[PDB]
Amino acid sequence: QTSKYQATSVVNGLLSNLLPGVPKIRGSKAQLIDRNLKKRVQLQNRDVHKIKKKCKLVKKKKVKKHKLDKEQLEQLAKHQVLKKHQHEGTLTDHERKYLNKLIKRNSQNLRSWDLEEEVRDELEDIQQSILKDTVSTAN
Amino acid sequence: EFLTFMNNTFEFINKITEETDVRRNLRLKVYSVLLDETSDKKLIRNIREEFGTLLEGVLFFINSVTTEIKEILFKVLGNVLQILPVDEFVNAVLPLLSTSTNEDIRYHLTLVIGSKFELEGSEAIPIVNNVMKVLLDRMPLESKSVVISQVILNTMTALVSKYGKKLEGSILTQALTLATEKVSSDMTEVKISSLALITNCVQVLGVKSIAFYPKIVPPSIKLFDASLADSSNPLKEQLQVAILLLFAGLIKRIPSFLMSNILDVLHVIYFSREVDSSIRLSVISLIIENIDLKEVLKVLFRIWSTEIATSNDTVAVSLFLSTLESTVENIDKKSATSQSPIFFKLLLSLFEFRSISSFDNNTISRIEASVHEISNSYVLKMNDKVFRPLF
Amino acid sequence: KKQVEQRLEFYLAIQEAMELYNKD
Amino acid sequence: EITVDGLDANQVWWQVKLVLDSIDGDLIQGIQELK
RNA sequence: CCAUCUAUAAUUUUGAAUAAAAAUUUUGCCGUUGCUAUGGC
Repeated sequence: QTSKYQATSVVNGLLSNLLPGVPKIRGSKAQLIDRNLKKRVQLQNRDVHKIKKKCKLVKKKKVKKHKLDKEQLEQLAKHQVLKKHQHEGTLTDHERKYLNKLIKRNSQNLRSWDLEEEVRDELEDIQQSILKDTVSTAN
Repeated sequence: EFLTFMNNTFEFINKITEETDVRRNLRLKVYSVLLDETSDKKLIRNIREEFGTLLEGVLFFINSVTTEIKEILFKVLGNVLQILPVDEFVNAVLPLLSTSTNEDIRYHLTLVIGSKFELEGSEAIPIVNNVMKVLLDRMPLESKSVVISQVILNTMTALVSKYGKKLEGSILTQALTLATEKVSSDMTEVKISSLALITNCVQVLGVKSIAFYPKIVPPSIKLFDASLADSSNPLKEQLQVAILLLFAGLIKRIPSFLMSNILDVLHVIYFSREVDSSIRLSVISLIIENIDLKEVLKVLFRIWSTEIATSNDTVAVSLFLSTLESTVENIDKKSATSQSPIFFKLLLSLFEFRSISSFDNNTISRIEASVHEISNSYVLKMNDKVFRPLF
Repeated sequence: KKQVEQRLEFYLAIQEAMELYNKD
Repeated sequence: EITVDGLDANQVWWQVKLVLDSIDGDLIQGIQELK
């Protein structure tokens, strides 16, 4: 029966690749002739191409999802390796650049909140005026 | 008692191995070792060797199992399969196939290998090349076991279908040579797997498979004749579909080379009783838009006089009519005129079908109606000069 | 209330290969 | 290679036709250079 | 639509018989109640 199931599965796969619209494997004679002739035109009018498109799009989503899972998972393991190497001082040349980039990234971010050099000029000038009156220091 | 405890025993390995934090996940720890360059290589081979025993151990329980305990084992196996990547999976599993002495276990290991490639991409092309060299070498060894023999061929079929073109050519040709030899295998399973592999291999190779053409089609036609004789075969329907699908694939890939042997192809389609009419009628169309029509019309006369006329089979006659009507509605102006004498010669025989036909009046009348419309279609679409002698 | 009540109500592949082999 | 074993004249010609037609393109181009 | 031809069904011959073969021509759902009739939605 695995003989049977394996037999069906292989031929079913071939059918989809070659004849997508055809169903898978699982009276008066004149009427039979007429039916087959009718089956010809409707099969000829079948829209196979969109069927081939649908199976592709279904498969592509699964492959894409798994690829993202692999992409996400290795980064976590990659970042773990950076932790242990850094704590033990086993940093390679590559790892010493990735963190150095992070220094630039974070330091670059903090620059926006550090404000401009032009503003601190008058802020400092205004800053001193208000101290000297509240702090006094003439006496 | 023991079973209840044994049922509990497999809840643990499920619970521990279940992928419910970098530290907790057994899966994630494995990659960190692999990604860590400083990790000893002798440490890595321990992971590969240790996993193989674990995978073999769980399969042994599955092979030798109880429904609920059976269910848990797959939960355990699924966790086990995802512990390590495809790169290490193949290296830690392919050696075990020869090492494994149990036919059931070997039957299991083949399935899991295919499942890993079901969702892989072009990154596994070097991996897949390694696997084929192993699977090809195991085929002569595993020829005794049909189930193992069938599965290995099936796995090769799925993966030659998937990015088979990118695989190194030497493996492809070797696979084709392997498949053709196994076509003659007495067991029906090996044939259908053999035919299936030939379809994809011929599909990828295309014209490069012409060297094997004498080893593909003439055996298949002989196989079909044997297929009719052994009507007690439980896989007769599957076997016949395999023969038809074999032709359908190569009708798309190598039309020109098949025109000479096109006659026997139609003989297969018309007299393949078990296969569904939709399957047959589909492959009738492919012949029309892939093979030169002029050759077909020449053959339609010979096959009609030889077999279909005396066949007395409703399906065969209807299929023949579907071919003839499809050809005439597609045949060109120039080709129709040149082939006119043969068509009219066939037309006279069709008119005389009533004399020999064993069917009732209604069928013959309906058949004659189809003959007249195609004749009207065929006599139209020509000029006066060609028709005047024929008239 | 009973009228309101009625209104309230109104509104793996390899696994298969594994099992099928064992049955044989 | 043009396979002739177990193949009729028509099939052999198709192998000949595909090969020669492909070889026609570069041969003509080579002739143009040599002229 | 009418006729005709088929299809379905019934009697009959070889036939233990199957078999072929001439031949002819009460509900959409759910129950109860009989071996038929009526209760709910």
